[PDB]
Amino acid sequence: LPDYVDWRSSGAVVDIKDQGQCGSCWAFSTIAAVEGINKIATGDLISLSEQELVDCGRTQNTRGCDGGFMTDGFQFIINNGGINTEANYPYTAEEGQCNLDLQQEKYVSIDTYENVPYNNEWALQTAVAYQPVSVALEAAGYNFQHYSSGIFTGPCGTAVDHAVTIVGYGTEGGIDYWIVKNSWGTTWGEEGYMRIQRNVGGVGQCGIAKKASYPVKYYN
Repeated sequence: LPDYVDWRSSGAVVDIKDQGQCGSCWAFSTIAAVEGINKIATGDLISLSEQELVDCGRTQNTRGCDGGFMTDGFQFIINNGGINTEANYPYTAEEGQCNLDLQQEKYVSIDTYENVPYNNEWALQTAVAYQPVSVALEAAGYNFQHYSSGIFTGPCGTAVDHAVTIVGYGTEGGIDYWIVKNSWGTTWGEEGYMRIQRNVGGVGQCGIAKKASYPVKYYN
């Protein structure tokens, strides 16, 4: 595999967003992954609708601002036959009624989605070498929350309480890292991103390798 991957450098990453006062992180992670594979397969970067997932992708497990699962995000897009744009169905950071007309406007679609084999950074690296990957990690700790620069090495737990998107990886000073796109806006971390330690084994740093998945498009 390549020694360095950065999906931002090839225009497969939309500018950093902010989920605000809403636990919709699962939706931002879904969308950032979908945005990435669309660019990769079609050559066009389109910013897509998190609100649509919040409002229209409710399941038994996925509940708008009260948390959810990227797998439910991908399923909704598959089942719906696509997703509308950010501009057409803008983000409000509150759970609203599903706008059926906007739900019927489909600008980007995916064919399927896949789970990365759990607790396998090598398999995660393989997936990331090909596209951005949706992951969940433990982001509630003081240090994760106040991260502003460098490579994050903890401390953190391993409960997957917050979804983000891996948009790359590399090495600096002999330390391997993942590049993580967060949805806490540009004032957190390295203008919204975090470099977090890679190749630590097991569940990955802050449990990053526990619940990884990515959307699939058959044709390039």
